Amino acid sequence: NIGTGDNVLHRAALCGIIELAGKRAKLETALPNFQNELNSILELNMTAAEPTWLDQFRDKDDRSKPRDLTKQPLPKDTNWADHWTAWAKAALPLLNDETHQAKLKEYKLAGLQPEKLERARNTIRRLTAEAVAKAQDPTVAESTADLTTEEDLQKQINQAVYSKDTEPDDDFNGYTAFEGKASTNRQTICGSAVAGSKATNAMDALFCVCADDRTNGADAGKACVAGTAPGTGWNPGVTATPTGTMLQKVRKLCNTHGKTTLSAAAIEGRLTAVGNLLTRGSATSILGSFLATDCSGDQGSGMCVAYTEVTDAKGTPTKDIPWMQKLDSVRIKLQKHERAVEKLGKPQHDLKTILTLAKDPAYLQL
Amino acid sequence: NIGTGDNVLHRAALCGIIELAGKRAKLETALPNFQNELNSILELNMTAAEPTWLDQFRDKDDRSKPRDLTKQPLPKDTNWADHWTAWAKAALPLLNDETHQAKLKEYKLAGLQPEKLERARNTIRRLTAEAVAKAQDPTVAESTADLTTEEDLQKQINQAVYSKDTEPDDDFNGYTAFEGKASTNRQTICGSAVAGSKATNAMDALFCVCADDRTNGADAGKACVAGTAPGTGWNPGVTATPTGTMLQKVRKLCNTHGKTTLSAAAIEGRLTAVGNLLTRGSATSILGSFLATDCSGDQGSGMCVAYTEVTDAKGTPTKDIPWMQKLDSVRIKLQKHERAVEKLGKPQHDLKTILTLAKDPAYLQL
Amino acid sequence: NIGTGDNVLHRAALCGIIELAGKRAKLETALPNFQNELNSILELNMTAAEPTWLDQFRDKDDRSKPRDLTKQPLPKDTNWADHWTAWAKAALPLLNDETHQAKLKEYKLAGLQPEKLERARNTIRRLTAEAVAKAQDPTVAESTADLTTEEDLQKQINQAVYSKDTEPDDDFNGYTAFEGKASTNRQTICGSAVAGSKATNAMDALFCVCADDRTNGADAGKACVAGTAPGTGWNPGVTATPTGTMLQKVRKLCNTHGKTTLSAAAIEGRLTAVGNLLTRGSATSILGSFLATDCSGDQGSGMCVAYTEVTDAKGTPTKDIPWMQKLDSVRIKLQKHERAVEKLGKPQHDLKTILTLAKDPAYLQL
Ligand SMILES: *[C@@H]1O[C@H](CO)[C@@H](O[C@@H]2O[C@H](CO)[C@@H](O[C@@H]3O[C@H](CO[C@H]4O[C@H](CO)[C@@H](O)[C@H](O)[C@@H]4O)[C@@H](O)[C@H](O[C@H]4O[C@H](CO)[C@@H](O)[C@H](O)[C@@H]4O[C@H]4O[C@H](CO)[C@@H](O)[C@H](O)[C@@H]4O)[C@@H]3O)[C@H](O)[C@H]2NC(C)=O)[C@H](O)[C@H]1NC(C)=O
Ligand SMILES: *[C@@H]1O[C@H](CO)[C@@H](O)[C@H](O[C@@H]2O[C@H](CO)[C@@H](O[C@@H]3O[C@H](CO[C@H]4O[C@H](CO)[C@@H](O)[C@H](O)[C@@H]4O)[C@@H](O)[C@H](O[C@H]4O[C@H](CO)[C@@H](O)[C@H](O)[C@@H]4O)[C@@H]3O)[C@H](O)[C@H]2NC(C)=O)[C@H]1NC(C)=O
Ligand SMILES: *[C@@H]1O[C@H](CO)[C@@H](O)[C@H](O[C@@H]2O[C@H](CO)[C@@H](O[C@@H]3O[C@H](CO)[C@@H](O)[C@H](O)[C@@H]3O)[C@H](O)[C@H]2NC(C)=O)[C@H]1NC(C)=O
Ligand SMILES: *[C@H]1O[C@H](CO)[C@@H](O)[C@H](O)[C@H]1O
Ligand SMILES: *[C@H]1O[C@H](CO)[C@@H](O)[C@H](O)[C@H]1O
Ligand SMILES: *[C@H]1O[C@H](CO)[C@@H](O)[C@H](O)[C@H]1O
Repeated sequence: NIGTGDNVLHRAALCGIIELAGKRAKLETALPNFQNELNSILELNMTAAEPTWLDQFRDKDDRSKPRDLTKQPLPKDTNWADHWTAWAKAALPLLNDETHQAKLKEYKLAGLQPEKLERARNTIRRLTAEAVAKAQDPTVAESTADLTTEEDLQKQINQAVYSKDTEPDDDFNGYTAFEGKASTNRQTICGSAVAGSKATNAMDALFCVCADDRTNGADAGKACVAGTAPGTGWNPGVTATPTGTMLQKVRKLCNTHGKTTLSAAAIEGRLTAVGNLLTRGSATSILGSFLATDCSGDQGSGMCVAYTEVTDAKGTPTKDIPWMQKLDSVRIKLQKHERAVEKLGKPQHDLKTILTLAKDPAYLQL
Repeated sequence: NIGTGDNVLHRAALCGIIELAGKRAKLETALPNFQNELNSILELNMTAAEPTWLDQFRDKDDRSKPRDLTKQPLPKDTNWADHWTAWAKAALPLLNDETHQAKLKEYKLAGLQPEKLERARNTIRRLTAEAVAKAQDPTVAESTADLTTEEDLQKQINQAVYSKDTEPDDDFNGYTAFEGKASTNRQTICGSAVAGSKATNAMDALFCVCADDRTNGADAGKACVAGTAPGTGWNPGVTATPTGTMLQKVRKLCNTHGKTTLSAAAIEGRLTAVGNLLTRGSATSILGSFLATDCSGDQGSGMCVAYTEVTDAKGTPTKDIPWMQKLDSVRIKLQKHERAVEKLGKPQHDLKTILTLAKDPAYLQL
Repeated sequence: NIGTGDNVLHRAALCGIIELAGKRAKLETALPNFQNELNSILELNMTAAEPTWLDQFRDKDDRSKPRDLTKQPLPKDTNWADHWTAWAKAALPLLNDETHQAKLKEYKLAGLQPEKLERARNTIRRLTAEAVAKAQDPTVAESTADLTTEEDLQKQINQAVYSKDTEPDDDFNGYTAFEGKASTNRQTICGSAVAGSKATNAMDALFCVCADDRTNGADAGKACVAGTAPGTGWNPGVTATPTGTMLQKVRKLCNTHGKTTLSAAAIEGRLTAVGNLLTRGSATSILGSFLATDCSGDQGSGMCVAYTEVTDAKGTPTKDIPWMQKLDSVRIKLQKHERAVEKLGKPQHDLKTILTLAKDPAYLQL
């Protein structure tokens, strides 16, 4: 008969899921950003150009004024179109003369014989082209699209665990177990060899596997604990829906006091842990200790939860069990993100080196 | 005594191996090539060279004829020997005096200004020399030798699981369990505290751990299931070698319905799960619930499989249990395949940007 | 009642730690070589410098001697104090004329006409300027600072397992169990529901969980094994501290005969396996089978170990159980080291191409 500690293995696997919820999942990565460097290189290119070129960006009416594209349109073969928005962004601070003087000495390029400036201007244009050729590689924006945020991943984890965007408090305010569809008795709520459960998320599955009730409190109700039962007082025959005080007495079995560095292989190992413990039967798969008939909490029956999406003839948990599929989505986004962050580090290092050399007057006069 | 659900741990470990078999293991890595981009750069260098240099790769007779090295030997005062094959290969279309002009304009290099051509040629030159340097990296071919195919890996996995190159069908057609060595009774087949099993692959080990028979169907035969026993009807004392019908009744407990991305970490975890469940003794190591004397399937004996290659005094499974060593070989070959990928595509991104710059007419004119 | 094999799950998780100890944990990742490439480009740049420049790094008394800065202070009208230490590292070998002539030959610079030498020198100084700027990326300096060694992590793992820098021999010489604080009986040594154990490391936690004593050898003392009990002969009511012979009879249950590839994900998984197996109560957390009151080894009580640092209301094992926090440091170091190796890949490959380019005479003369 199912007694004390007989569900420690299933509790450990499920708690590996519950501990990821809340704000406890951390991305802990460096968003690669080379836009400031690029915008500065482009400013250096415009700062070092000939005034004739910058005068193409002034307004014919007023000097320190953006060229009104409606007033002075662009030529035909000019190809200046579409590059104007990037150029004007670099030219807008330099339309003022005082700033242009300031940027000249900031970039350490003011006060040189024309030949020296000619030499520096040529390399900077070449350098600026190399920086643009990398920043505009179609691999970028591809990787940038595959970037996620810590908050988007946290919301998905809390949806897979609680079906909410945030982890409920210790009273589970704004939370109702089993979507409010618990009905008759624990076997109807938690499932059987012929029927699925009413638990759609991870937390309610954990309650089906670990909660004690008024009947098993001295035997099967200690399957996830050691010396003292959870003491939920759950009486599903009378009141089916567990109250928040009961849910918290089961969640406290899981580590809700730490943090986890979000890795894709970390999610994979936790989902694999849960999925491999499902025992595949003719009509359902069972997670937890099961002896006979159903998941009623009876010490001769089972302390478990049942799913109809996975059987000994079909089903992959991370694809067909909804809450597991949601967490597998988080793993997939973590993968795309980790590959994107890595791929965007190469142009970031290149553009930093371009900017560093462009501000070395010695390297420019070689 | 051994009862329902007592081998869920071992079933999860062994099914983590089984699900890797068939064609379910995917090598989703991208085999890199940059030969496309490199060859185009080399053509550009020759398309931009002096016609005296293109005339070097022609026969002294017909202009469209290539130079016969036997007819015209190479100048021994020059290094023109080693690089002659790559030069001609790129030049071979350019020997045609019409393809040259087409390519000359196709690379935005046909035009005017013999001075501005020489400018372009000089930059194409440097870009080419840097491109061949970025890809020259000696340690190649041996790195391409440390490359495998998804098919070769899957054949090794199936050899670890089934001793075959392909997974048997749902009738185990063409499959003989235990290498056709089963005899006497279940303990002789599956081992004991003093002797090993006849099972040399993973599937047959899972059968020893999880099969019910004609005696334990109401007790220990339910060790890996929840509701109903597998139902093999195995009777080794009458017929030792089980049928495919019986074998499939156990394999249906594992997930044969999905896929698994092949990573060396994925193989390592699954091998450690099985390896650390081996209970090390003086003469054998036992996988599965063991109580008394042998792995006979009796509820007072054991539902297990025994190995003599690792004990409490010797042996590491990933090197001394043949089927685990074969699966570890997939892990070693995959960590080499991964390591060679990075060291064969690092030029790929650098070569691609060089082509964009070499095809930019402005970049040629600095 | 606690019987044969009831602690296999706990043995496998704790043996996942013990097997990391000794010199079995391996840092198989390639060790970066970034500074060595940079140091080589610096030495090449010095060989190519004018003899007047190299003469600035010798004192006036014996050319073979390095210039003493106190004897010949650097010109306060130069930035030479900013580059002297690196400059001197490159000059010192070349101070000897043979070593200089040999380097000029190795780098294909010896026997060069003045114009060709100056042309090559200028290109080498441009490549050298690019290599230095690349090393100035803060991510490069951070990555080299985040690189670990295998020996450092091996000492840390052994400190988590044995509280020692080296794994004790098969008689545990120099090792005293429970830091010499065992007393009274097994329940005070291994803990209870109200009190923590005297086990500060992982090896003594494995002993509490798996050691038979002179009273449970036929029942609970087989919780970690199959047929034959460990046979320690432990009698904590007479002599509390177990002898090294007893400790080894438990350690022989783990695989100490192989190796483990070190990785942050591999350490995280092994820690999680132990951390979530801890059954969290109001006053202690228990690892192992538990039925009644304490971890006394009695079949009606428990084969377990107790911690007071984690409860159902507080604590994360990897931060609050000291030996687990030690092992978690290894993971964090492996995290930064793995990111550092990845970030140093492209710049080290980029410096390598600079070295081969600076050793191609054709490229230097373009
Ligand atoms: C690869 O190898 C090359 C050599 O092949 C090597 O190049 C060397 O680069 C360094 C700089 O990194 C050069 O150092 C310069 O040296 C000159 C000359 O100093 C001598 O001559 C002066 C008189 O002209 C004497 O007074 C003096 O005693 C020395 O004998 C210095 O003049 C340079 O310093 C000036 O500029 C610095 C900034 O760049 C200032 O910090 C410094 O205060 C000096 O300022 C002077 O000029 C200012 C105007 O700009 C003026 O305002 C000040 O009042 C002041 O007068 C500088 O130290 C060295 O010459 C190069 N070696 C050569 C060409 O042979 C590379 O370093 C090497 N690569 C790497 C990475 O190691
Ligand atoms: C890309 O195209 C451009 C051409 O526009 C080039 O960059 C390159 O083609 C060729 O690259 C090779 C590799 O360096 C160059 O070879 C060198 O040619 C030198 C001159 O050739 C000889 O010409 C006549 C015929 O014999 C002779 O009278 C001359 O005296 C002269 O020797 C040649 O001197 C040199 O040989 C040297 O080889 C080693 C170099 O250190 C030493 O053993 C020794 O110094 C020896 O002298 C070498 O063979 C070639 O010039 C160049 N083509 C042109 C037109 O410049 C293309 N690159 C790629 C890979 O696509
Ligand atoms: C950086 O600044 C320098 C100028 O000092 C240039 O390298 C470049 O400014 C302009 O670059 C564009 C091309 O990107 C040139 O436009 C060309 O105009 C031609 C007609 O006159 C047309 O036929 C071509 O197709 C181009 O569109 C423009 O001349 C040039 N400005 C000059 C030379 O003053 C800047 N580059 C970047 C990356 O911002
Ligand atoms: C679960 O199975 C037990 C034993 O057959 C039964 O008593 C319960 O009623 C059932 O829910
Ligand atoms: C396994 O051990 C049990 C108990 O001793 C015995 O009854 C069986 O015959 C044996 O195979
Ligand atoms: C552990 O619990 C059992 C059963 O109550 C008791 O007999 C032992 O004395 C205790 O250590």
